[PDB]
Amino acid sequence: DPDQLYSTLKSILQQVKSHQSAWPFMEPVKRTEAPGYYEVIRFPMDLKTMSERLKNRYYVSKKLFMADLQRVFTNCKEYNPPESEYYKCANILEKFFFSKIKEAGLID
Ligand SMILES: CC(=O)Nc1ccc2c(C)cc(=O)n(C)c2c1
Repeated sequence: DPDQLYSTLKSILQQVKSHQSAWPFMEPVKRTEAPGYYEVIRFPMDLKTMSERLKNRYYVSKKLFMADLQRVFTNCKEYNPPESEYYKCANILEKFFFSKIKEAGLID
């Protein structure tokens, strides 16, 4: 039951991470890549941090997992213009994310 949730979330997270549009979101944004990012974005989130959180048994609920992954997308859209490649990646990966949640039957 806890380990079923873990398995499902691990599968979903791995699939999201393998996706071609995930490349902007794999690790914390580097100051070198985005100087002043960390003055703007108060709650940074990325897929590596999520992987660690998962391994650390933080995601005891679907809600917690969804909030972290959604934050990845909302940070991107707050920071970047709509026609930037980063914003485009976010919406493509978000579509994929939601298909994977639905496919899994993942529910509260
Ligand atoms: C690996 C990589 O190029 N990551 C980057 C670099 C720059 C940005 C910038 C500039 C914005 C942003 O939202 N993300 C997610 C980035 C990710």
